[PDB]
Amino acid sequence: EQPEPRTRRRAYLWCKEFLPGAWRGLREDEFHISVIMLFQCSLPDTTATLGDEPRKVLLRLYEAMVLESVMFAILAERSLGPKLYGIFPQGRLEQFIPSRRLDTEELSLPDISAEIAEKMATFHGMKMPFNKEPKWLFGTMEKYLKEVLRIKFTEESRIKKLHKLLSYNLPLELENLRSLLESTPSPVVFCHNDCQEGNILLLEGRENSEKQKLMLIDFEYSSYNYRGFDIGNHFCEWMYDYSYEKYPFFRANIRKYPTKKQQLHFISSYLPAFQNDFENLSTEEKSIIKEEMLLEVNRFALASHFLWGLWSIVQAKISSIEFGYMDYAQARFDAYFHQKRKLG
Ligand SMILES: [Cl-]
Repeated sequence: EQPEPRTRRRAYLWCKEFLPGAWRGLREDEFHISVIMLFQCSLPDTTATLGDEPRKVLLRLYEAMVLESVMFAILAERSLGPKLYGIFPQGRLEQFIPSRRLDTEELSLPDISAEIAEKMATFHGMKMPFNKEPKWLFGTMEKYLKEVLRIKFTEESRIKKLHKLLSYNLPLELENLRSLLESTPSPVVFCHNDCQEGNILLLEGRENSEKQKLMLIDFEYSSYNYRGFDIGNHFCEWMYDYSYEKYPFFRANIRKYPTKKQQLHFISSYLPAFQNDFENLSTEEKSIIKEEMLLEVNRFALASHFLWGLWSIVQAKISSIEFGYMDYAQARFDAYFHQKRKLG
């Protein structure tokens, strides 16, 4: 798919002035761009590279803007994210990573899950120049609840759906969750906050490799937060498939939440990646750490339900993307109460 000519010529100008070598001398008629909002920009196959410039790039078109840009640049410097080739008011030129997204069902593959754990442990070792107070989680939940209390739907169906969600007394329930998570030690670390299959790239040519085949992307929500949240949110995503092509445009299956065995496999890979010499501790000390972490992560998974449930109600009101947001909200709240119950 070709972009609008206006943006083709803007994209041409950005690539020509921000990228080195063959790009600097490129004529407009030689420029290739296609829509992946995201575009692949590329040199002609018959133009040789002059040095080490990329033959192709990703063009992403868009206080918080400052923070997102600094974060992306730092993760790029550290080789945790795609390289950053250009930044400008309207967007960014990034490294194009040959890859595909993971599907929901691949998250449980033991090699995949072990790698995700390792990649997340590395992310959580990142020092960033951002507020270290973990106020994102309840701050965001409080902010969405405020909106949800005042939503009025006009459509018959949505009015009824909102009434049911509201009948739980969400303000009181949020405070119950706050109290549970307050009594629950979890280190504050730099979190991805959205580690779903959609944001994990499987790297082309590396599919046959045991350990180095993924990259985490999409740092929109990344902030300092309870480590429990990041892992618990990830576990929750085992239950949700968003590639369903008919309404509501997702499928939920509570039965696909990782078993304690699967959770143990994941954290047995997280822990030594986070703590270099974890493997030298007494079996019962590793056991104790693992037991206490699993209780931590499953309590914080309740916050994943609550937060994304609240987020989905707000989106029902304000979004124009086609997705069964009210139904999704109900699925998340259904899982919140189900898991609250099994936990006790
Ligand atoms: Cl174990």
